[PDB]
Parts: sequence; structure tokens; C-alpha cells
Amino acid sequence: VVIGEKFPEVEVKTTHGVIKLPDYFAEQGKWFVLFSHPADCTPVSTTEFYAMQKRVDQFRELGVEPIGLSVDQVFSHIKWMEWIKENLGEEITFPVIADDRGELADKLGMIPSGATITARAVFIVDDKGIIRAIVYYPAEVGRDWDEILRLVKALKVSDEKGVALPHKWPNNELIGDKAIVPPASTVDEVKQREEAKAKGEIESYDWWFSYKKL
Amino acid sequence: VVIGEKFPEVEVKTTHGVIKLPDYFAEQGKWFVLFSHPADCTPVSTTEFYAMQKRVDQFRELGVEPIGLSVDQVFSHIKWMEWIKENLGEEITFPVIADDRGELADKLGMIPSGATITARAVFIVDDKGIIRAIVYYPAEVGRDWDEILRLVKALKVSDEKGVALPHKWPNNELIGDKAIVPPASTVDEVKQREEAKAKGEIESYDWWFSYKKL
Amino acid sequence: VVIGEKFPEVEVKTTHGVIKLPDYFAEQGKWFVLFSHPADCTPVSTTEFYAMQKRVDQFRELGVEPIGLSVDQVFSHIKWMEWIKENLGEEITFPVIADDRGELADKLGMIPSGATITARAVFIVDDKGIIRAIVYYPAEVGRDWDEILRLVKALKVSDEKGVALPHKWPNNELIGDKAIVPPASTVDEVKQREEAKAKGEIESYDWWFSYKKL
Amino acid sequence: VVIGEKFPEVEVKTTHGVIKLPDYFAEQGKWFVLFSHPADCTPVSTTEFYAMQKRVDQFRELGVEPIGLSVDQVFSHIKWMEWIKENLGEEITFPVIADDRGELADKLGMIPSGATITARAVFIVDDKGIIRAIVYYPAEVGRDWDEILRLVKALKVSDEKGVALPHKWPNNELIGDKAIVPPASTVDEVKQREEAKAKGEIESYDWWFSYKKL
Ligand SMILES: *CC(=O)c1ccc2ccccc2c1
Ligand SMILES: *CC(=O)c1ccc2ccccc2c1
Ligand SMILES: *CC(=O)c1ccc2ccccc2c1
Ligand SMILES: *CC(=O)c1ccc2ccccc2c1
Repeated sequence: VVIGEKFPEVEVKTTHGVIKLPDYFAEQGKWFVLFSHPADCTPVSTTEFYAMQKRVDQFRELGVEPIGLSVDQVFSHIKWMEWIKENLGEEITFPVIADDRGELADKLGMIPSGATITARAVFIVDDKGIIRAIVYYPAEVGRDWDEILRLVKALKVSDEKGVALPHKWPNNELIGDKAIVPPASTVDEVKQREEAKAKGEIESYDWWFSYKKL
Repeated sequence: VVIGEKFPEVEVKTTHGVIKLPDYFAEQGKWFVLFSHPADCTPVSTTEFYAMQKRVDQFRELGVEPIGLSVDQVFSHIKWMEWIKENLGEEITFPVIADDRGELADKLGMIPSGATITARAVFIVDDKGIIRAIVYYPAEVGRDWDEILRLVKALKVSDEKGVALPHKWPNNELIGDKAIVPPASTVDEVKQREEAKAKGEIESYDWWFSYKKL
Repeated sequence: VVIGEKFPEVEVKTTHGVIKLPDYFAEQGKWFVLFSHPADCTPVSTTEFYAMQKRVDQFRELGVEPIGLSVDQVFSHIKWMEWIKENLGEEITFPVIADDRGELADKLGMIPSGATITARAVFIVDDKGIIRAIVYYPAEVGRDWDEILRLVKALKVSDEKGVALPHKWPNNELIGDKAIVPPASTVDEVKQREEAKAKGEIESYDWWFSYKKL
Repeated sequence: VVIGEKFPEVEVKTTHGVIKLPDYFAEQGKWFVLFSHPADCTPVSTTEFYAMQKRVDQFRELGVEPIGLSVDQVFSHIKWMEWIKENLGEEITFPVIADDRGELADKLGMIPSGATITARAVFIVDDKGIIRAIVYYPAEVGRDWDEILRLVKALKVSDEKGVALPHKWPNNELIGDKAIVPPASTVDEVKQREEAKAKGEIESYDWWFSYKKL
């Protein structure tokens, strides 16, 4: 699977029962962030679950639903989440997939070389079932959910306002929170663009490098 | 290709002349961060080339050589780097690949659906030539090289102290800059972890969850 | 071949005429215990043919058809069974394979090192034609069909009650004839095991160790 | 691997440190019973460990050393054995192999179809490193160590007194505890045999079926 491809139609067993991806989310007009961990009841994966729960509402606020995955069975997931609630005080409210035959993991390249469990994969999927971004981190290094939060904010703003987002948006080191104006490919993108410029909204470093604020 | 796989043996045309990957970097005991952008003289890509250049020594300090890639030709690259130099004050000092015919981009899954240009891909390759981490951002959303810096700091510390790094390390919400002690793989390591527990050299939330200061 | 593998499609000459394995037994909804002996008119083998015949109805009761095999020819078999009949009072009522050229014996790893005759092999094959258990005893030590009877009782009860059987069941040192409740593979099964725990329908030594009466 | 083949020369990590099979046992003139379980901290495997410990001295009395195996790591083994001691009151005194890359398991066909963990395998290996018998039971059915105890007693008596052992020896249903006298292949086996017969020690059902007592 690559960026731009439809997420595969698949039935998945989860701690919230059976669900049809991507449809379950797409049909509500929801994005999802699908993320793998190698094994339940590991310390890095445990800090990741803590951290994601603490951000569950920053994702959902935007119309993005977290959903986890390992090749462990659903009994493992439950026991482990009960451990996070009793010991860390955070109840897990996002579903987790029991990919217990490794079938989905395998379709999404989530299994590293010589292994039988997933790595630390991340898929952003939009309400059209389109894979918008993919991350593969290894067992030994925990993600940072604040970068995935920035990524989905960027993607949603890109869709909504037809801009591209510079390095480290919205704290880019040349134009801070200003979005780039991409080339026009539509009459409306030529009229939208021209009228932004008559409104003062556009500046530039050259003809091919123009940017505005939202 | 997946995490844990040998980076494919491959000669590449660059702005700094030709090189064999991964041998060129692995024979200097260097890791490389191989990264792509869709096209030279695009503004998001330009923001990321500025950003990488300002950070080029953060990577080099750590023995990690950055290296760019697009399907644009060496002639196009020389033109674009020249523009950045005389327009933003940064000379580009890292080699950029001219991936004639997108042959390496296809090997590494860098081409998004129904395109001939790359997306915003990142590969961390180590001094053994093993792929340690993979990121695929799309054309519309530039990366944050400080997250890739954190990732390769974490990979380096993981290899060097035999530890795993928790979420957002070295700013994990629970244990800060502390590192996860992996399980004992020998009876000798069982005795050493029992000693370290007694001394408080390692600390723990449960028998399976042990961390320490570096 | 290994446990979990389809028994290989194969026509075999027997004392009761020719048959297709596993289809002959699987189309009657029968399991078979396929077992070999090194040579007709050997005394250990004879003791085991007596033993199997006295037990042939214990297996048949359970829908498990016994079936013998050696590299001896049908003519040799007819002679030997005749001897048992008129000498020990038992007619042999189960089919015996004449494995011309040891072709099936090689497929199933029945030939010991630097020999052309089988050892004392046993295969439990189910009504789906799946191999469920394998035993390889040598020429010098005859089997105990009461252990193979216990094994196929246990396999049958495992399939029929969705349980796992403890050591020496139905005479386990700890729980007697009680059976291990496997882990929940669905959220629905989590709720049903929580109900059964509350009712004492299942009993337990720890959260991962639950047994019940059949 | 089949009966009659030398156990492969292999270094194994165990709860008693590193050891060289078969040499570690063969060099002391010891047999070993090598036995797999699928996963540590399972209920069937747990009753098997209980049961084997309770018989550890019936095996060792005979010069046979139990040694266990799963693909779990050595930390898993230790935690699990501590659970057997605290909860069931039996300290495990036999070593257990951490076949944590599945390498030995794979050489000995211990992995069922489509799986990544072992089944319930058993190998008897003599002081010459020769595989004398192999058992494959599935996850769902626990062994009976009393049958493996009978098997090793039979094998040792076969070696020591040049006899073959009938069905269910020493409670065979025709000659009880009497051993079969195999054909002679040596002058000494002709003199040994002839002199047993002059001593009264031999009886028979026919010329090819003779047996004596020990
Ligand atoms: C923590 C966890 O996921 C897990 C899963 C299965 C287990 C089986 C036996 C003992 C402990 C377990 C823990
Ligand atoms: C990358 C860029 O802006 C640039 C600079 C000089 C050029 C000369 C000729 C054709 C294209 C160019 C692009
Ligand atoms: C199996 C046995 O004892 C027996 C019986 C009759 C025979 C006739 C001819 C050749 C061999 C025989 C073996
Ligand atoms: C019981 C056992 O073998 C085992 C192994 C690894 C574990 C990791 C996390 C939590 C519980 C575990 C239990």
C-alpha cells in the first residue's frame, strides 16, 4: 500500500466488537489514525497508549478517530487496558484491533524483517478511504503523537483551503504559520488565487514561491 | 522494503558526484537519512531544504549524513540549490540524488498512487546498512526535521545503551528522559537486573515495566 | 508433514481392497488412526495387532476408524491376519495398507535412518483430513493404544466443547477430568467468561488459568 | 529429523545458562527427554510442568534428564516457574530452553502448520546422541508423562538385554511383563539365545514368536 491508495476493505475484530474498515469511519465522515504496537503489556507501547488517550479528544475534535492494533488476541488487549486504568488512571476509550492471524498487518507492511509481530506503524486515512500518510517506527523507539497531531491538522487544512504546508507548519522558520499557494489546475483555482492577490492576502520570494495566511 | 531489511546495493548520480549506497556512508561508519521531495523549485520542498541545511550539523555531529532525492536531474538540482544560496543565504552542503527513471524511488515505495514523482519519504539507514525507520508524508504537508532528529537521537541511544525509548522521549509524560530496560534474554541478565532493582539503578511500575536514567 | 497439515491425497492398496485417503474416511464423517509396523509376522507387531483388535470398537464408537500400514504386500498381510485369527482367537477387522515401495511412508516420515521398512508411526487424522497428532515409536518398543485412545478422546472433546485438556486428562493431578477454558478471542466471549466466573460455571487459579467440569 | 539420526549439534540458551546438545548429557553418559510447549503461562503447559517436576526423579533415577523448550525468552521462563513455586508449591529443577528465534524448534519440526510457536513435541535422545523416539501432540491436548516414562524404561531395557518390548509392556495382554527375543544377527546373539533356551528362560506361540522374562 502507498499514499493515494484506498485503504483495503477489511473486517477487523476489536475491543469495541467487529467493524468494517474503512467504512465504519468514512460513512460517519470521519478520518482515522490506525497505529500498530508490537505486543500488549510492553513499557514503550504502554506510554504510547497513555499519551494517545491524553490526546484522544484533540484528534476527535478534528473528526479523526484513533484505532490501535497488535497481533495479540482481544483478551490480552482488555487485561492490558485494565492495567493502564488501575496503575496510570487513564481509561482507554479508543478501539484496538486483534489482528491475531497477522492478516491486516501483512497487507499494510507493518511486520519488520524476520519478525511475526508489527512494528510501530501509523496510517492516516480520510473520509474517502484514501491513505494520506504512513509512518513506520521500530519497536525500540516510541512515536511522538504531537507530530501526528500536526500532520492531521496540516492535512485537514490542505483539503479545506487548497494550500500546501511548509516545513514544521505552523512554526516554519521563514513564514511561521503561513500556508503555500500551489499552482492552479482549475479555472476556479485561477479565480480563487487572483482574488486572494487583489485582497492583499499573497506575498512571495519569487513567481514560483507564493504564500498567504489563513 | 521494510524495517530490518538491508538497504539495496545501488549506484546513484548526485550533485556531489556518483556514490554506492549504502557502502559510501557505511564505510565511514556513518548512518544516512535518505529523504525525497516531489520536485526541485517547489516552495514546501524549498522550506524543507532550508530547514535541513540549518540542521545539517545536528545530524553530522551524530554521525548521520543527510542525502536528498527527487526524479529531477542533476542539472535541475544545481540550479535550485544555487537559488536557495543567493535567495535565503544558505548554501546546501548535503548531496542530492538525481533518481533518473525513479528506479530507487520504486524499490523504496516512494512513488504515491498514479504518479511518476516521489512523495516526502524518509529512510534512517544505519552503519550496517539496515533500514531502521520509514516515513511517507505526502506532497501537500512538509515534514518536521526535529521529529526526525529525535527519532535518530533515540535510535542511536537505543543501540548504544541497550534501551527502548518511551513516547516523546526525552520528554515522556511519565518518566521524562528515562529509558525502558528491555527484558533479560539470559540467566546472567536476570541476576544483573535483580541487582540493579535492589540498588535502585533501575526503577519500575511492575515486574515487566522497568526504566532508568541515562 | 506436520500437525495442522492436510493429509496428502493418495490411493492405497489394503486387505479390504483399495481406498482414497483421506476421502474414504472423511466422506463417512470419520477420523482415522493411521499406524504402521516394521514387518508382518513380527511378535511386537503381532501383540499390537491383538491389542488394536480388542480395542477396535473403542475407536469405532468414537467415529475413529483404525488402519494399519507396512511395506509388506497384501499377500503377506492376508497370511499374517489369518495366523492371528487361528492362533489368538481374534479375527482382524480393520484395513491394513500394503505400502508398495514405501511411497506414503516417506511422505509421512515413517522410515527411520538407513532402513526401507517403517518404524511404529501413528497419525490422528480428523474428518476435515487434518493431521492432529503424530507419534514415532521405534521397532524395539511397542506402543500403548490406551494412551492413543486418551489422545483421540481428548482431541474429540477439545473440538466438541471448545476446551484444552490438561496433563493425563481425565486424571490430571490438579483438576481431574476438568478442562481448560481457552482465552476470549472476542469482546462477546469476554462478557460470557466474566458471567461464567461470577456463576462459578468456571473456576480459576489466576486470571489466565480457568477450568470447568464437562 | 527421524528415529536413528544423531541429535543436531546445537548451542541452546537455558534457565541453567548456555549448554551444548547433545554433548552436555551424552558426555555424562546421560539420556535426555527434550519436550516443547507452545507458550509459558498457559494452563495445559503449566499442568505438564507440575506433572514433570513430580516425576523429575523417576526420569533421573534411570539416567534420563528432562529439558523443556518454548520460543519464549528466558525472563518469561523464570517468571512462570516462580508462579509454579508460589501457587503450586513445586520448584522447577530441570532446565528450559529459550528457543527465542525458533531455530532449534524449526530443525526438529516442532512448529505446526501456519504457526510461529511449537506444539507439544517430545524427543528421547540416548548417550550416543541418537534420536530413539519422537512425539508430536497439539496445543489443545496435554501429554501423559507416565507413557513417556514407560517408553524410556522400555528403551533402556531393550538396549541392556537385547529384547523388543510388546504392546503396553510391562502389562501386555498376552505375556504381561515378558520381553520378546528378536532374531539373532551375531554369533554371540545365537549363543546368548541358545543358552537362554537351555536355561528354560524361553517359551513361544510359534518359531518366529518367542519371549522370556527379565
Ligand atoms: C499482559 C498481556 O497482554 C498478557 C497476555 C497473555 C498472557 C498469558 C499468560 C500470562 C500473562 C499474559 C499477559
Ligand atoms: C529552482 C528555481 O527557482 C530556478 C532557478 C533558475 C532557473 C533557470 C532556468 C530554468 C529554471 C530555473 C529554476
Ligand atoms: C505371519 C506368519 O506367521 C506366517 C504364516 C504362514 C506363512 C506361510 C508361508 C510363508 C510365511 C508365513 C508366515
Ligand atoms: C507469563 C509470561 O510468560 C509472560 C511473559 C511476558 C510478559 C510481558 C508482559 C506482561 C506479562 C508477561 C507474562
